[PDB]
Amino acid sequence: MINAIRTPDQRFSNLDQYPFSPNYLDDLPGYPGLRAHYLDEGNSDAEDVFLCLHGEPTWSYLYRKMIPVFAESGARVIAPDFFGFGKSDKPVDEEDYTFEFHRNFLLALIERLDLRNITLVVQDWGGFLGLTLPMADPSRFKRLIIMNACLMTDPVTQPAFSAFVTQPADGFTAWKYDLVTPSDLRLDQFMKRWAPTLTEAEASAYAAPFPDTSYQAGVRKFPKMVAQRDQACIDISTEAISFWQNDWNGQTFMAIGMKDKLLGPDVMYPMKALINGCPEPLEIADAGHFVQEFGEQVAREALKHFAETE
Repeated sequence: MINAIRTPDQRFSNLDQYPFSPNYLDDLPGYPGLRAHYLDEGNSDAEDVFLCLHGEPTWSYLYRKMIPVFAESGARVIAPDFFGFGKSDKPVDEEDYTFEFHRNFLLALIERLDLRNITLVVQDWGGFLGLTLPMADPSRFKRLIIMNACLMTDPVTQPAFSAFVTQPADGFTAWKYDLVTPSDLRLDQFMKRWAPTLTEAEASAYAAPFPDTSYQAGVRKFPKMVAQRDQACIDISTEAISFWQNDWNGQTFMAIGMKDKLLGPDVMYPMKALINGCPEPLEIADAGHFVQEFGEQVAREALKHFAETE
């Protein structure tokens, strides 16, 4: 229905620090003909599941230093690549990627594998979609590890989650420029600029899925979805506040990447207040937007808090 393409498998031969075996589902409901990739790691029978959600413009490769810490703890880690990202398939047209289209895919993935005992792990778009999951089926979520993210709300009801779109000009205005404007978007240069600590090898891992620009339509639509929020996304995200503030009784863990210009403190302190029971965040001073690149430290501490309150 949705014309889509798939990335040559050879694009991933040389990945650094990605020894994970691939799994695929290609029959989600609503998602015909489309194949999705996801990591399934650790004891595939563990009580606890860490569902790890990626954001713009990355993939599961992102969680790569986190995954094993979670597996070695005795958890099963799921870690899906969205349609248009990593190893999943990619619709060719930006008109096909919407907020529901990626959200429904999430709910579909969750039903299908039947996950329970979830410790939701979000950042970026992964949190924007991922934080609307719980109210869908509350009985299946038990914890949350939230890194630099928030809810796509409409200006009035939460100004902090709209404000960063316009100011600073070297924050979200700059991120969106680097993404939707180049005719020749090199995600290795982009990442090396938004994450100065990456090595040339890592950076190249984030361009692997995209050989040419026709593979990038979903890379392209995401910043624009931050900018232009449709009604469903507003209603849904508005409905999520209420759930995190009044319904949620789960355990949480927050880590802030203080060097972030898009979603640092301005956005994280206000989120910390709407999550019923969210404790004193963990401020990572040398980290940017991609907190997961100071990942092990997060994964470790997140599990250390997790047990000290069980």
